[PDB]
Amino acid sequence: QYVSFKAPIASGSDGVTTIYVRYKDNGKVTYQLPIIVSGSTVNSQDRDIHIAVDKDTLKTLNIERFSLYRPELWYTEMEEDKYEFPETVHIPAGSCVELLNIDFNLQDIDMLEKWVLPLTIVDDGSYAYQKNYAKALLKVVPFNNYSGSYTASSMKVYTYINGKPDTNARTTDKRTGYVVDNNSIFFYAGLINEDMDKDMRKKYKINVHFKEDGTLDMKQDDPSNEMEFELIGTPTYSSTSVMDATRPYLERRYVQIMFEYDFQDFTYGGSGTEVIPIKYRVAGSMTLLRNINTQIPDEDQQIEW
Amino acid sequence: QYVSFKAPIASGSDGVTTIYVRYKDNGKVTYQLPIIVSGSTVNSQDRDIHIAVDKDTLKTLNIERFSLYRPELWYTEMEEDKYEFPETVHIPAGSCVELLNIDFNLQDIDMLEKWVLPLTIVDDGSYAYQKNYAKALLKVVPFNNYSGSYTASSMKVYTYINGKPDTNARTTDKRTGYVVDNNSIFFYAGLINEDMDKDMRKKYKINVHFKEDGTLDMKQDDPSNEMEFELIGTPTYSSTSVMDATRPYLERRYVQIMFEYDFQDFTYGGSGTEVIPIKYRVAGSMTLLRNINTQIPDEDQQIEW
Repeated sequence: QYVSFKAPIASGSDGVTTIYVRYKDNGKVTYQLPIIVSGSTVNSQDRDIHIAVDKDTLKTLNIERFSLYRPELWYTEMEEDKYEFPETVHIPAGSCVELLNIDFNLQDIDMLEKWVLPLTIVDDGSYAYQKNYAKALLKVVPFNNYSGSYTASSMKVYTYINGKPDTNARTTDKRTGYVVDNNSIFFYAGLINEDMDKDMRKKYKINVHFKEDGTLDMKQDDPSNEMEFELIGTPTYSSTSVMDATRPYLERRYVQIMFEYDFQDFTYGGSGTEVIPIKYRVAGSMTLLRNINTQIPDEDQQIEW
Repeated sequence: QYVSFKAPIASGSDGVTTIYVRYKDNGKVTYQLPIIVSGSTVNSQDRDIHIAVDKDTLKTLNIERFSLYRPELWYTEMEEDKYEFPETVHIPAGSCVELLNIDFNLQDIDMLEKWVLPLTIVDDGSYAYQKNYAKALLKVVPFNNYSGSYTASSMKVYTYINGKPDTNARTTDKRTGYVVDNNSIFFYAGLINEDMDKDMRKKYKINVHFKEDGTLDMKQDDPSNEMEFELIGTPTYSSTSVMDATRPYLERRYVQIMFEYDFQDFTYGGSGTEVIPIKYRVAGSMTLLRNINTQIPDEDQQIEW
């Protein structure tokens, strides 16, 4: 008999399982990860299963998938102050499933990092035991009603040429809005590469807060505003929902944000080099879609990621 | 635009939607029924939707499906003391889904009846309105960890012939265990028809209580014990769970009950006729299966009915 974890979905291309947790009140939220005892026979042993954080597996993955020369793409071990779970789970004889309640404290989580909580089963509760251990690499993705991958086809980015925005504009197909708290997220300015050197990419964060009246606050995260961020006008948002025609139960929820700002990219030359800043005017809208199975009433479970 | 209810599953053969609600603490439980605004366009109206219990639709169904001459098969309108829900639900412009919180008080519910809560939308919140109204016929089926359809192929029923049980035994493929409370259910004795005249069928109820130590209490419900129920030995039960081989996430939970008793059928001649009772010895076991999707952590949502 083999004891293992069962996340809601299969692990991705490299071995990481993405889990979605809602940022709620002061950001404390619980995630329940099933521990399963698989076998042809009925589990006939009382099993005290031991779980431990596995520093090493994560490092190995990073090297294998991204190499030593691309640390900017590496996963980062979740901080000890951000989670708790019991070291031992008890599965009585006659049972074969029990839940590992992982309790997260997401307050002030910095989603610049791709956080991963690596869990390994260091003892499956069976007699003797000393071969090959069950693992779970949880990529924890907090979310609120305003986070995820925004379609960005209507966002235009103009280069300042001779002190005025050029007539030609660049665009990309999507931008990621990361959670800050229950009703705030952040994006990286303009078309800044979301996988760029971390020390520099953090400098281009734009915090966005959704207000009750349908207006956004948008402000650079960097207190010294090195990117010279400058909001133009008053940014706006709208939330709308319709049912799909084909899947009558499917609710499609749209959050569209409208904005216009200036900023400068001053890190395009690489780390530790001072370069002439390239100023950009960013203008248009982005829209986030959220697909919901109405047949399910629970607000978290109903989302189809 | 059309406003309607969306239960988790489609309605059955006749127009009734079965919903499963867990009997919990003192039996108070909430069921959330989605109200959906379907359309090609975005809902542009603030809508105050009115819901009302619909006595007439239910009566019509009973006649259509079972006829006036088979009232024993009729659905029965749920009692007003057993449920509450708000008469009005508000769906703001820009939204298209909102939940009708139906709050049930299941304490002392008598599951001899096939309870149905008939809901109709008497006003969809749109302008004017006076044609053809949205309806929902909820067959409310309480459940605990021990209720449902037990496989009964190992339950033998012997007829007393000349004061001793015969060597030949009769069997059926299944028997229904109905909820009484969080850890008690009832069955109808032996092979008594579960769709028989109600006034008589109630007399054959056997209450079954699951104790912490793996023994059952089994006692006739009828205080005067007209069926002359008599427990033989001490009935037992066992609960077991394994994972399916084909669907690795599927947990199969079995509750097997073992028992032996005597009783008499004294109503086989029809209503208001006194007949010679036919005594039966019932002996063997029944087993209830409960299929669980482990990938889902919520105890109610995870069941596959």
